[PDB]
This record gives sequence, C-alpha cells and structure tokens, in this order.
Amino acid sequence: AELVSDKALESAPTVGWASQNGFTTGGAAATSDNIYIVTNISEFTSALSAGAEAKIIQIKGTIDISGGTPYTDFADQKARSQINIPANTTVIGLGTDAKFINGSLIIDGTDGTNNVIIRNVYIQTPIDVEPHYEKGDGWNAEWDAMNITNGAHHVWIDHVTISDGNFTDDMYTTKDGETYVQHDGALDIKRGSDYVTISNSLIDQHDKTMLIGHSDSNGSQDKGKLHVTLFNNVFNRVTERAPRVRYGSIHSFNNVFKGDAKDPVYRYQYSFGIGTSGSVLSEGNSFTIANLSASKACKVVKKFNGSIFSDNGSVLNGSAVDLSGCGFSAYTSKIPYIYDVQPMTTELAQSITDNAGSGKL
Repeated sequence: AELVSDKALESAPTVGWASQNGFTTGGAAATSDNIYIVTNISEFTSALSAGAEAKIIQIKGTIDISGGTPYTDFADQKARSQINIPANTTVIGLGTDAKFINGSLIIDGTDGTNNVIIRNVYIQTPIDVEPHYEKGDGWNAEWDAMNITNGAHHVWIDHVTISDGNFTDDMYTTKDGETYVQHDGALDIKRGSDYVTISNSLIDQHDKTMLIGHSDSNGSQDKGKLHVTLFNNVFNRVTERAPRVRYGSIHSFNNVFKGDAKDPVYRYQYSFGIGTSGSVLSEGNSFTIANLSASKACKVVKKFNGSIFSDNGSVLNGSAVDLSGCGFSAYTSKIPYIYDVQPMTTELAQSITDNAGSGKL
C-alpha cells in the first residue's frame, strides 16, 4: 500500500539506548507489498503475519483487539488479546486518532524479535475480565498495554499514549469485600530485554505503571541488560513506577511528571523506584506534584532494594531540587551516546507537555 505518514521511514534518534550496539530502524526497509494500512484487528494480524520481514503497518482509527467480541474468561482473553509484534516492524499511527483498545501489544523476543518501532498510537489499558485472587494481596489483573519481554531488543517507542482512558480506577467494582482490580501494568520491560528508547510519549491516568525488571530473583537473565532511555515524555496522574527498576540502567532526562499527592484516583506515591541492582540517572526532569512540599522532595524517588540514583538539575514545583541527601549512591556508569539536557524551565515543561503522546507527531 502507499505510505501516508511522511515520518514513517524515520529510525530512532542518535540519543538513546535503542541506538546503541545496533540501530532501531523498524520496518523502514519494507517493500511496497509490506506497507499496510490497517483499520481493524483482522487486517492488523494479517499484516503482522509477514513475520520478520521488514514491514510498515499504518494504523487508521481505532483497532479493537477483541474484534467486537467481549472476552468470556481469562483463557479467552489470553488467547485473543495478546498481539505479538515481530522483528523489523514499524507500527505507526496515522493522524490524531490511531488507537488500540481491549488488548496488549507484545514484543516477545522468544522468536528473536528485535528492531521494533511503535509510534504515534494511543493504547487504552486493557480490562482483565477475570482477575485472579492472591491471599494477602487481593485481586490482581494480568494484562498490560505493552510488554517487551524474553530478550527483545532495539525497540523505539515514540509519541505513544498509554492511558486507562474511559475506564479509570475509581470505576472499579468490589468483589468479596475487596477492590476488583482489573488493570495491570501500563508498560513492562523484562526478562533480558535491552536497548530501548522511549521518547515524546504520554502515560496518563494509571496506577502500576512502568516496571522494568519483574523479579529480584531473575538476575541470571536481567543482569547487565534492560538499558532504557526516556526523554521528553509526560507522566500524568500516574500513581507509581513512572520507572521502577530492577537490574536495568535507566537514563531519564527532560521528562515532565505531573501529579497530586492527594489525587482522588491516582494518588502520587513516587516516580523513580530503585529496585534490586537497578540504577537511575535523572537529569533536568520536571516534577510538579500538588500537596508535596519542598521539605518532602525525596518522595519522588523511592528505595526498595536498590541503591543507585543520581539527579542533575531537576525541579520540583518550579524550583531546583536537591536529592543528594535522599540516601542513594551515585550513578557512575557512562552514557555512551551524546545527548543534550535542556535546562528545565516552565516554558520547556509546557513545550514537552504540548508535544507528548500520540497525535502530536
């Protein structure tokens, strides 16, 4: 088919881990027969059957992963809603309304998947029709909006929006006296995945958001992996884990975090979660957290079992913040790529906010 997006052929920028030890070009080398315009789930799966062949899949409008058929139970949702994105694929949204609902985009490296670009699309977090119960933890949801797993590498997520959308957590019902949690994580990066760049994106209205490194006992696979760069993104109304990391090495700069410690639905807990053997280099970020005083500035970064965290030039509610006394050891690893941390001002924060997410490419 014809290429509608004049930015569809672009590869990841020189900045970011997705451009280290190889380039992330997605399906830029696709032949005309492998350039698609999909308008529904059937056409989407058809396009994806090209497998590891270079392909460009242009998304028009809303793609209902359920195909208009509600999931009857866990098994049904598991069998139909987890859409795998193969190697050398560029999924790019057309216009301002390219969207996915009722499902998860899975970048699974088991088959060797690598070199994937997901861009300019909105993904509404899926609703688990059959949460599982765990004594002492309550109800738990299984499905995320996007998952990068099993060694998948060289992935560029750009101008993507992930949000609970039309079903927010205040709408949860109660079952057996406990909140019937139907939302899982937003974006997961785990099991040896590596070389990822997340740019100009928006995560809006969600609880358990971005977990990088899913288990403390999975070091054999995650040690020295999970390098992720995040810049010019907006994390709005997100409860926790803007980036909670285990084993991975995170570079987060010029991102905008907006929340409220007293939000009625997505109460701000913290932004950076420093887990087992995890490391975060935070630079020139903007934290605007209502009901969070300067004296409690360390709340933006929470220690779990990790200890590596450094911040350079970030701000809290408009003023420079010092987080050097929050109890962490400095991030000493070198950043291999050249990058430019712009001084964070309210003007820059607004610019980033105005350009973040799908429909803004």
